[PDB]
Amino acid sequence: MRVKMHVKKGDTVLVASGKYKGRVGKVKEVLPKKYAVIVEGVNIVKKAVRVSPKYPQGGFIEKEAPLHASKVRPICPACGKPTRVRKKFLENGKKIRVCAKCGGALD
Amino acid sequence: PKMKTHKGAKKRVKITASGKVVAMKTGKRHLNWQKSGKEIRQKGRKFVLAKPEAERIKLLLPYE
Amino acid sequence: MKLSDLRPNPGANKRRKRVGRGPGSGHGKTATRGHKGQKSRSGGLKDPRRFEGGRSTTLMRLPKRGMQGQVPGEIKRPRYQGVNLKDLARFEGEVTPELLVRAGLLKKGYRLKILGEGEAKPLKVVAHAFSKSALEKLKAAGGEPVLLE
Amino acid sequence: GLAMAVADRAREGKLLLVEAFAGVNGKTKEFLAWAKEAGLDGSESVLLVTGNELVRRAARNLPWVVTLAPEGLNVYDIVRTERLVMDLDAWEVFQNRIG
RNA sequence: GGGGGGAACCUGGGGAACUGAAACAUCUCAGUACCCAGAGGAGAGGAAAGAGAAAUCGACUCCCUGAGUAGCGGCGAGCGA
RNA sequence: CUGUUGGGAAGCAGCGCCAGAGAGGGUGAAAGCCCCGUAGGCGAAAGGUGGGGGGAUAGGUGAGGGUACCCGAGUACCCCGUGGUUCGUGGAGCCAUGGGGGAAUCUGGGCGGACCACCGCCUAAGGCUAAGUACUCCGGGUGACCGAUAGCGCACCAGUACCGUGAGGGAAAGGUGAAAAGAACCCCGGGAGGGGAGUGAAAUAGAGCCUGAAACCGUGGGCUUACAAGCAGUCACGGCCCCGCAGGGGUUGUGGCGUGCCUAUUGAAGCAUGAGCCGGCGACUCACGGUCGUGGGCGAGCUUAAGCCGUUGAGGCGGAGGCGUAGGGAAACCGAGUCCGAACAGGGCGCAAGCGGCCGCAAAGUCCGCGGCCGUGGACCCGAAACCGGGC
RNA sequence: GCUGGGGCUAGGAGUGAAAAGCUAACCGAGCCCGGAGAUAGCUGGUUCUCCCCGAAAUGACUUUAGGGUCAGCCUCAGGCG
RNA sequence: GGAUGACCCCAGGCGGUAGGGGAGCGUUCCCGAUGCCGAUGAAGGCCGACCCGCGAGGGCGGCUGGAGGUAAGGGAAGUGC
RNA sequence: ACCCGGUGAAAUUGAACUGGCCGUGAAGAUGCGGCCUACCCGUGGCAGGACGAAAAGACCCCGUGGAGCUUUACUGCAGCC
Ligand SMILES: [Mg+2]
Ligand SMILES: [Mg+2]
Ligand SMILES: [Mg+2]
Ligand SMILES: [Mg+2]
Ligand SMILES: [Mg+2]
Ligand SMILES: [Mg+2]
Ligand SMILES: [Mg+2]
Ligand SMILES: [Mg+2]
Ligand SMILES: [Mg+2]
Ligand SMILES: [Mg+2]
Ligand SMILES: [Mg+2]
Ligand SMILES: [Mg+2]
Ligand SMILES: [Mg+2]
Ligand SMILES: [Mg+2]
Ligand SMILES: [Mg+2]
Ligand SMILES: [Mg+2]
Ligand SMILES: [Mg+2]
Ligand SMILES: [Mg+2]
Ligand SMILES: [Mg+2]
Ligand SMILES: [Mg+2]
Ligand SMILES: [Mg+2]
Ligand SMILES: [Mg+2]
Ligand SMILES: [Mg+2]
Ligand SMILES: [Mg+2]
Ligand SMILES: [Mg+2]
Ligand SMILES: [Mg+2]
Ligand SMILES: [Mg+2]
Ligand SMILES: [Mg+2]
Ligand SMILES: [Mg+2]
Ligand SMILES: [Mg+2]
Ligand SMILES: [Mg+2]
Ligand SMILES: [Mg+2]
Ligand SMILES: [Mg+2]
Ligand SMILES: [Mg+2]
Ligand SMILES: [Mg+2]
Ligand SMILES: [Mg+2]
Ligand SMILES: [Mg+2]
Ligand SMILES: [Mg+2]
Ligand SMILES: [Mg+2]
Ligand SMILES: [Mg+2]
Ligand SMILES: [Mg+2]
Ligand SMILES: [Mg+2]
Ligand SMILES: [Mg+2]
Ligand SMILES: [Mg+2]
Ligand SMILES: [Mg+2]
Ligand SMILES: [Mg+2]
Ligand SMILES: [Mg+2]
Ligand SMILES: [Mg+2]
Ligand SMILES: [Mg+2]
Ligand SMILES: [Mg+2]
Ligand SMILES: [Mg+2]
Ligand SMILES: [Mg+2]
Ligand SMILES: [Mg+2]
Ligand SMILES: [Mg+2]
Ligand SMILES: [Mg+2]
Ligand SMILES: [Mg+2]
Ligand SMILES: [Mg+2]
Ligand SMILES: [Mg+2]
Ligand SMILES: [Mg+2]
Ligand SMILES: [Mg+2]
Ligand SMILES: [Mg+2]
Ligand SMILES: [Mg+2]
Ligand SMILES: [Mg+2]
Ligand SMILES: [Mg+2]
Ligand SMILES: [Mg+2]
Ligand SMILES: [Mg+2]
Ligand SMILES: [Mg+2]
Ligand SMILES: [Mg+2]
Ligand SMILES: [Mg+2]
Ligand SMILES: [Mg+2]
Ligand SMILES: [Mg+2]
Ligand SMILES: [Mg+2]
Ligand SMILES: [Mg+2]
Ligand SMILES: [Mg+2]
Ligand SMILES: [Mg+2]
Ligand SMILES: [Mg+2]
Ligand SMILES: [Mg+2]
Ligand SMILES: [Mg+2]
Ligand SMILES: [Mg+2]
Ligand SMILES: [Mg+2]
Ligand SMILES: [Mg+2]
Ligand SMILES: [Mg+2]
Ligand SMILES: [Mg+2]
Ligand SMILES: [Mg+2]
Ligand SMILES: [Mg+2]
Ligand SMILES: [Mg+2]
Ligand SMILES: [Mg+2]
Ligand SMILES: [Mg+2]
Ligand SMILES: [Mg+2]
Ligand SMILES: [Mg+2]
Ligand SMILES: [Mg+2]
Ligand SMILES: [Mg+2]
Ligand SMILES: [Mg+2]
Ligand SMILES: [Mg+2]
Ligand SMILES: [Mg+2]
Ligand SMILES: [Mg+2]
Ligand SMILES: [Mg+2]
Ligand SMILES: [Mg+2]
Ligand SMILES: [Mg+2]
Ligand SMILES: [Mg+2]
Ligand SMILES: [Mg+2]
Ligand SMILES: [Mg+2]
Ligand SMILES: [Mg+2]
Ligand SMILES: [Mg+2]
Ligand SMILES: [Mg+2]
Ligand SMILES: [Mg+2]
Ligand SMILES: [Mg+2]
Ligand SMILES: [Mg+2]
Ligand SMILES: [Mg+2]
Ligand SMILES: [Mg+2]
Ligand SMILES: [Mg+2]
Ligand SMILES: [Mg+2]
Ligand SMILES: [Mg+2]
Ligand SMILES: [Mg+2]
Ligand SMILES: [Mg+2]
Ligand SMILES: [Mg+2]
Ligand SMILES: [Mg+2]
Ligand SMILES: [Mg+2]
Ligand SMILES: [Mg+2]
Ligand SMILES: [Mg+2]
Ligand SMILES: [Mg+2]
Ligand SMILES: [Mg+2]
Ligand SMILES: [Mg+2]
Ligand SMILES: [Mg+2]
Ligand SMILES: [Mg+2]
Ligand SMILES: [Mg+2]
Ligand SMILES: [Mg+2]
Ligand SMILES: [Mg+2]
Ligand SMILES: [Mg+2]
Ligand SMILES: [Mg+2]
Ligand SMILES: [Mg+2]
Ligand SMILES: [Mg+2]
Ligand SMILES: [Mg+2]
Ligand SMILES: [Mg+2]
Ligand SMILES: [Mg+2]
Ligand SMILES: [Mg+2]
Ligand SMILES: [Mg+2]
Ligand SMILES: [Mg+2]
Ligand SMILES: [Mg+2]
Ligand SMILES: [Mg+2]
Ligand SMILES: [Mg+2]
Ligand SMILES: [Mg+2]
Ligand SMILES: [Mg+2]
Ligand SMILES: [Mg+2]
Ligand SMILES: [Mg+2]
Ligand SMILES: [Mg+2]
Ligand SMILES: [Mg+2]
Ligand SMILES: [Mg+2]
Ligand SMILES: [Mg+2]
Ligand SMILES: [Mg+2]
Ligand SMILES: [Mg+2]
Ligand SMILES: [Mg+2]
Ligand SMILES: [Mg+2]
Ligand SMILES: [Mg+2]
Ligand SMILES: [Mg+2]
Ligand SMILES: [Mg+2]
Ligand SMILES: [Mg+2]
Ligand SMILES: [Mg+2]
Ligand SMILES: [Mg+2]
Ligand SMILES: [Mg+2]
Ligand SMILES: [Mg+2]
Ligand SMILES: [Mg+2]
Ligand SMILES: [Mg+2]
Ligand SMILES: [Mg+2]
Ligand SMILES: [Mg+2]
Ligand SMILES: [Zn+2]
Repeated sequence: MRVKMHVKKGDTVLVASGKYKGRVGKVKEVLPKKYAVIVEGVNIVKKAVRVSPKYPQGGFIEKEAPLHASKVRPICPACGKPTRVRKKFLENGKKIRVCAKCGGALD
Repeated sequence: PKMKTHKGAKKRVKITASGKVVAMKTGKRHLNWQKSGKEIRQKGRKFVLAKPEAERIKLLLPYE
Repeated sequence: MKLSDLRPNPGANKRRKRVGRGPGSGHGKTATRGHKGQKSRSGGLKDPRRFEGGRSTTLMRLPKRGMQGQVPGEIKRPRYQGVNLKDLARFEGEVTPELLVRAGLLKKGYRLKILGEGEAKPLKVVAHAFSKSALEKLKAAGGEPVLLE
Repeated sequence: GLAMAVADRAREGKLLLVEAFAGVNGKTKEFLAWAKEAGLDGSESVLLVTGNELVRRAARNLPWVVTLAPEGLNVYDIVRTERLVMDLDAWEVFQNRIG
């Protein structure tokens, strides 16, 4: 029952390591069965394709390769830092994701 | 498992105080009539076994 | 005195004889069994303590002495035990059976009997019987024997 | 064994009997700071004995600390470490032993 | 209510031989292997017509010791409370 | 968190913080503080369990006298045939029962190893009974357990392919990379394949994909070889070749010497065994018990077993019991003696036990560790022809 | 007489115009799985290095004789000298 | 000798199958390890005419390899073809 | 069968740089001694040698190994009385 993630499409996040340590963008997809994500314009690689309708008289293309989940951190839309989430119960008391730094929401 | 004592041995032999083995002299169970009084009587005395055979007998009585 | 100082005394852990391991080692090939015959074979050799070639064994030519007893059990009866005088020097006062047992002197469940090799210290002792000549050295050395039951 | 082990650690000066642990109610950094005033900054390993879940709890998690209760004093653990910091009832259980 | 199944484990009714005895037949292997019945989460046993010498213990089961003792045995090989 | 090296930090560096959490595992390499977790706590509407606590019900509970109504039948019991027991016909009881004979109802009856007496112990021929015990299909935890010829037969779509009419037998076969970025397009080619190009840190990581040994096949190079006789090497000298600057390495012309390895045997180069070659599996062990030796602990003593407690890689308890302190004798029995004997002859088997001035020192003995052996098990490893059982 | 289709008899057992023939390509006792790692006084085979000593193929007894027990001979630790 | 195997002087022994005794090398695993080496390159593989050891070996260097390895001292074995 | 093109096995194999005589040798030598002879490599043919291959001799002995058979061998059992 569910690979416990730590990220939602489309949290704005920070590639915390690798070729793109430092990039920041929106998680476009999550693939929990593989445990990796794809963030806007991160892990870009050239793929060769063929002369078919769709890519007609084609050549190469560019693709956004996924990235190992753990290797990416969520940015707080208040305190603005890279961070980690702790889980707060309200009075309701519903669960929320709240920046471990400031303490305010992350949606 | 535990070794078993050789019951045949424990019925024929004795371990002495100082390690010797001891048995009954053979040769007066029967056919006695003609045997000398000197023979008949000397076959009373227990005798000590010669060590190599005594020592072998010993290993057969682990618990004594 | 730490962990890499912990270390067995000189030869209190010998290495083990390892037959079957090449020439130089000393016992390879035959691995010390020499050549062929029953005694080489994986199995023995029958019991060297009695087998004598098929001969009548040196044990079983010997006769049998006295009562072997027979079904059902052994007769159960009053078993004794010898404790001397030279032994009771390690006490002063009265001496009893159960006491003597605890001393590591008497095998329990045997009826103590006192037999005198040695010198009788002025004591009161309590035995299930006394060797006639323990009675002697003990009485006349100022003591009191209690034949108990 | 148990005699000799301690006996060696003392003989080296690296033993130390303590009466009770000041500022420490089961909370690492406390102990950590207590130990500071104690004469051990953990540049040497510590075998630490007391029946006091509170003390040995703050005193767990540290590299240089081997925790123990006092009925569980054992000679591997003594030699295993560098510095024994026992304690007084710990000391009497250990003394109730060698008798 | 039964019927069939289920890795071993258990009880019951039957039940070997090679092997050991340096041959072999009583003896051994062994009431073992295995067939069959049955029961169950266990099974069997179980409130003395017991034990056996203490004028004593006090259902059964299982563990350690008793003890390789008492004994059994072509008094052999071995078997064994 | 930052910097730095690197394809890539988690490395190294600067400065910090958490720890009832520095178990473990991942993340482009080596992370207490990035991810999963870990310590510590929290959680059930439904199903199941519920031996703990709560309740209710079936259920249970006197003394003396008198009477002599009852107290398990083809049963006891006796005999014949067996079985069980340590008990193999033994002095052979006990408990079980196939065949015959066959009771009694407390002044009844069974047992205490033939039987008799006494002195006792117990109430047979109806049935049920938890727990403590066994196992491991399953699920969790942990390994001085294995790492793809190992570990299960099976890491892989294996009880499969395949083999057998059948019962049944029974395999092989894991790994690109961090990421498919899995090579567009171009050229020879029918294709397979390859050559550019393109990706990648790396493409002798290119899918027949980590590493990539050895046998085995080839191309290129140095020495050498067609008048020579050989277990193929060795010693010596010389030539040419390379590395170098009185030194090495390579090769081999001439000379001297020279009968493979293993095994089995009195004796083998042997025309006695085995081996095509390489690689990889392949044989002296384990437990309990003996007997020596040995390193330690204690010493007329030494030592716990099962279990109880404690910890979950903490040890403690437990003296039941075991060997040792006295032997001799079939035994009764006696004891530094005892046995044989009429002997207070004589013999057999025993006892005399270490150094100083209680201590020491050392040990009789015992406990543990280690080593050599022996007994019980398959007991160093492969090997029958056969015997027996259930099945096909 | 030969023959197709449908049937029955099997392991100390079947079937046999008799050969110990045949019973699923080897039958004086089938095949499979099990006892089972049966037993093999027999044959093979037994794996690194270097140091010290160093044999025997005799005697007695042996349902023994190419196997063993005791003695002879080698070796290691203690002791005497 | 000297002083408790430090190392020197001297004399002597040192063929060896069955077999006995000794001293060592290496492989897997454990404590040493929360450690220590390691992408400035682990284990493995391929060279070497160098260094140490009598030897089994162990060092050291170059190429390969691409994520492991693990000391002094001890322990345990599925330990050497 | 032989030559050319196409496809392409096998047992066996210690390694080979594998000649003759007379001797020698575990008693029948390409391999040892002394001579003798002999340029290197093949194709087709022949079977004297390699004590050629194959099958752990099937004959003979040995095994206190097995099995089928036999009877006035032993001891049992069925069956019959
Ligand atoms: Mg969640
Ligand atoms: Mg006797
Ligand atoms: Mg006679
Ligand atoms: Mg007589
Ligand atoms: Mg005993
Ligand atoms: Mg004794
Ligand atoms: Mg060992
Ligand atoms: Mg040795
Ligand atoms: Mg060697
Ligand atoms: Mg040796
Ligand atoms: Mg040798
Ligand atoms: Mg060999
Ligand atoms: Mg030997
Ligand atoms: Mg041997
Ligand atoms: Mg021989
Ligand atoms: Mg022999
Ligand atoms: Mg044998
Ligand atoms: Mg007796
Ligand atoms: Mg810690
Ligand atoms: Mg920890
Ligand atoms: Mg530590
Ligand atoms: Mg049964
Ligand atoms: Mg039968
Ligand atoms: Mg037999
Ligand atoms: Mg026979
Ligand atoms: Mg026979
Ligand atoms: Mg039996
Ligand atoms: Mg059923
Ligand atoms: Mg239960
Ligand atoms: Mg039950
Ligand atoms: Mg009752
Ligand atoms: Mg008799
Ligand atoms: Mg950079
Ligand atoms: Mg960083
Ligand atoms: Mg750092
Ligand atoms: Mg922890
Ligand atoms: Mg690190
Ligand atoms: Mg980590
Ligand atoms: Mg928890
Ligand atoms: Mg009546
Ligand atoms: Mg009867
Ligand atoms: Mg019977
Ligand atoms: Mg009977
Ligand atoms: Mg009989
Ligand atoms: Mg009987
Ligand atoms: Mg009776
Ligand atoms: Mg009857
Ligand atoms: Mg009956
Ligand atoms: Mg009556
Ligand atoms: Mg009865
Ligand atoms: Mg009766
Ligand atoms: Mg009774
Ligand atoms: Mg009686
Ligand atoms: Mg009774
Ligand atoms: Mg009754
Ligand atoms: Mg009843
Ligand atoms: Mg019942
Ligand atoms: Mg029941
Ligand atoms: Mg029960
Ligand atoms: Mg089990
Ligand atoms: Mg591993
Ligand atoms: Mg496999
Ligand atoms: Mg591999
Ligand atoms: Mg397999
Ligand atoms: Mg499986
Ligand atoms: Mg087929
Ligand atoms: Mg089929
Ligand atoms: Mg993939
Ligand atoms: Mg075409
Ligand atoms: Mg192509
Ligand atoms: Mg090309
Ligand atoms: Mg290409
Ligand atoms: Mg490469
Ligand atoms: Mg590669
Ligand atoms: Mg390949
Ligand atoms: Mg890899
Ligand atoms: Mg490769
Ligand atoms: Mg290749
Ligand atoms: Mg060439
Ligand atoms: Mg030339
Ligand atoms: Mg010429
Ligand atoms: Mg020439
Ligand atoms: Mg010549
Ligand atoms: Mg030269
Ligand atoms: Mg030459
Ligand atoms: Mg010469
Ligand atoms: Mg030659
Ligand atoms: Mg060789
Ligand atoms: Mg031979
Ligand atoms: Mg010969
Ligand atoms: Mg021969
Ligand atoms: Mg020989
Ligand atoms: Mg030859
Ligand atoms: Mg031969
Ligand atoms: Mg040959
Ligand atoms: Mg061979
Ligand atoms: Mg072949
Ligand atoms: Mg090999
Ligand atoms: Mg051994
Ligand atoms: Mg084992
Ligand atoms: Mg031993
Ligand atoms: Mg003392
Ligand atoms: Mg004690
Ligand atoms: Mg006696
Ligand atoms: Mg008399
Ligand atoms: Mg006398
Ligand atoms: Mg002492
Ligand atoms: Mg001692
Ligand atoms: Mg021995
Ligand atoms: Mg065997
Ligand atoms: Mg038969
Ligand atoms: Mg059958
Ligand atoms: Mg027909
Ligand atoms: Mg038909
Ligand atoms: Mg018919
Ligand atoms: Mg049939
Ligand atoms: Mg049938
Ligand atoms: Mg059958
Ligand atoms: Mg068939
Ligand atoms: Mg046929
Ligand atoms: Mg048959
Ligand atoms: Mg048969
Ligand atoms: Mg057939
Ligand atoms: Mg069997
Ligand atoms: Mg051999
Ligand atoms: Mg010599
Ligand atoms: Mg005879
Ligand atoms: Mg002979
Ligand atoms: Mg023989
Ligand atoms: Mg001998
Ligand atoms: Mg000797
Ligand atoms: Mg010299
Ligand atoms: Mg010499
Ligand atoms: Mg020598
Ligand atoms: Mg390794
Ligand atoms: Mg560690
Ligand atoms: Mg590590
Ligand atoms: Mg570093
Ligand atoms: Mg790099
Ligand atoms: Mg490199
Ligand atoms: Mg390397
Ligand atoms: Mg790693
Ligand atoms: Mg290591
Ligand atoms: Mg080591
Ligand atoms: Mg092995
Ligand atoms: Mg052609
Ligand atoms: Mg073709
Ligand atoms: Mg030639
Ligand atoms: Mg010629
Ligand atoms: Mg001749
Ligand atoms: Mg001649
Ligand atoms: Mg000739
Ligand atoms: Mg020659
Ligand atoms: Mg010649
Ligand atoms: Mg030709
Ligand atoms: Mg020919
Ligand atoms: Mg043959
Ligand atoms: Mg043959
Ligand atoms: Mg024939
Ligand atoms: Mg024969
Ligand atoms: Mg015979
Ligand atoms: Mg014979
Ligand atoms: Mg036989
Ligand atoms: Mg037959
Ligand atoms: Mg009939
Ligand atoms: Zn924030």
